[PDB]
Amino acid sequence: ALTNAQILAVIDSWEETVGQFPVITHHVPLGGGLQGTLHCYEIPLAAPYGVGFAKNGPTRWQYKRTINQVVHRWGSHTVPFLLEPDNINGKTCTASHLCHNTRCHNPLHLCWESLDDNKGRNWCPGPNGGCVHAVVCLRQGPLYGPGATVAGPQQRGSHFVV
Amino acid sequence: ALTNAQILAVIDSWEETVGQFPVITHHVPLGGGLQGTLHCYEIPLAAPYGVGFAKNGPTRWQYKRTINQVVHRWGSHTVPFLLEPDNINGKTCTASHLCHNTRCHNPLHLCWESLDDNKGRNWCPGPNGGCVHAVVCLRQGPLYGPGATVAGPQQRGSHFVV
DNA sequence: TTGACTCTCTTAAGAGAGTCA
DNA sequence: TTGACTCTCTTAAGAGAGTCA
Ligand SMILES: [Mg+2]
Ligand SMILES: [Mg+2]
Ligand SMILES: [Zn+2]
Ligand SMILES: [Zn+2]
Ligand SMILES: [Zn+2]
Ligand SMILES: [Zn+2]
Repeated sequence: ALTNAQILAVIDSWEETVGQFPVITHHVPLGGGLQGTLHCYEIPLAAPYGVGFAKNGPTRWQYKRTINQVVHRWGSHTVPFLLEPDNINGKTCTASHLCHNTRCHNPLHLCWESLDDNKGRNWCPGPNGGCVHAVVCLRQGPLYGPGATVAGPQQRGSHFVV
Repeated sequence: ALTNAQILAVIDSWEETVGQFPVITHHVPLGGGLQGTLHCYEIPLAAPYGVGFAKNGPTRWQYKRTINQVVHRWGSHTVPFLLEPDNINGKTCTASHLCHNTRCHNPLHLCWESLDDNKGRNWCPGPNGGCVHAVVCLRQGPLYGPGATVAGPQQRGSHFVV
């Protein structure tokens, strides 16, 4: 809600609840042929999810609190960043999963960045494979690799140059 | 259904027409601090675009030919790939700009791959910066770099470990 | 047969808000 | 007040199809 104290209280209540979510160990590629371990705090698959939480989509949740007798509601991963600018360079800031695990609500696995930066981590080589993200990746992106291109650039005639 | 010969004739007429689009020389990052040059064949900003071409969206076009009294229409960048499989690993194939220049219709700047592979090229370090795409990038992706993350992973209490 | 417009849809990373009990 | 559902929207890489003369 409006006050800084109220916002800090929301963040603190969210942290306490998410901190009681099951902790699931995930072994992940780091790049460079190395492996690491992440501890994700995973929201349950079905209700009940935890105090203040409700599912608005297959992998979307919201956090809700009643403050000045009115309901305030946020996307469930946005709560750690309520005191941060909500835009950057005119682009909306989004909660971005460094662990590439939507159910995870561990704030140590989240950052706050443009949707383009967010998406791009899917292809990052990872913290031991050449990640250049200033806020470093925790793992190699799940889509990193050679791809599966069906056909490359080609022409039948002689009209084009690269 | 169109025969192989008919499809080849469509590809040939498309190439003939695109080969008359204005050819624009662009200097581009290749990765590794090297610069290179790409020659894009750019569809005009407004009508007329060229024989067979029409705009269906701000940066979307279609190619249309009438064969034996039947109107056939294709996405304007899909025509080079009409003799290729239209799916791979259960995913639809998409025309993918290696030059990242949507108006360009140079078939030497296009490949045919899943939408995920297509998107991921936006963040690739480039052919001289570590590209691992099996069908190699022509340039560093426009969104490659450290990013502009507003806030990194953080907690107020001690409920979490990474 | 052709040009120049019109409309909505797909995907996978993300969102806001309303209806009930 | 809190929980458990419902709906549609945003973005930027991509699509299909209709109307009229
Ligand atoms: Mg993400
Ligand atoms: Mg592309
Ligand atoms: Zn996690
Ligand atoms: Zn990274
Ligand atoms: Zn081009
Ligand atoms: Zn590449």
